[PDB]
Amino acid sequence: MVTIKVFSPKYPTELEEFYAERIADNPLGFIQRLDLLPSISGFVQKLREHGGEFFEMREGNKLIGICGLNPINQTEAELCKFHINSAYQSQGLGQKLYESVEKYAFIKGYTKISLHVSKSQIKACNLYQKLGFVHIKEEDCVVELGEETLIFPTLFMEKILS
Ligand SMILES: CC(=O)SCCNC(=O)CCNC(=O)[C@H](O)C(C)(C)COP(=O)(O)OP(=O)(O)OC[C@H]1O[C@@H](n2cnc3c(N)ncnc32)[C@H](O)[C@@H]1OP(=O)(O)O
Repeated sequence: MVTIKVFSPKYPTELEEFYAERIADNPLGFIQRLDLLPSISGFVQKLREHGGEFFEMREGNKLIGICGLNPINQTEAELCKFHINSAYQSQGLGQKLYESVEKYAFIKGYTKISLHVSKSQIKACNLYQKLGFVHIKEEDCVVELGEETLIFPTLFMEKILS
């Protein structure tokens, strides 16, 4: 039995452990040195302090999915931290999790959802196309992190809700 609600940790480091595993499972598309960035729990707090929200998906009490919503302005919000556990992918759960976040954004008053994603993330790019997102631009995003300089081929997308 699968449930979606606002995220609440079952134990203190649950989000950190789930996130690190999702990030390590996607080596081509994400910054891997999570120790050099603020914790995912601080990210959630930043979202909520600016009017955003962070959501969970659980099978029983087992976390299997996460998704964030970050406001840009009065009418535009950004999807972020969209992840489903490997064993539960490709069954329709991610689409259902997205549809919950979109409905929540629509009720809050957002009329546009934007996002960016690495081109290596094939499943996500197919889903966003299925959901009706439209490409804005492609770009090789340069990120300097510590003693490294990383290059991510990235897609930017928008969807109008109303
Ligand atoms: C804004 C951001 O956060 S960008 C970061 C996005 N996150 C990632 O890339 C992390 C890695 N991927 C994932 O965690 C997940 O696959 C998600 C969250 C992107 C998608 O959730 P899933 O459970 O896999 O998706 P779901 O089962 O609902 O599939 C929906 C659509 O995704 C696409 N898709 C899913 N699985 C596959 C697959 N194996 N091959 C190709 N396309 C696929 C299809 O378009 C599918 O629609 P369909 O079933 O009608 O053909």
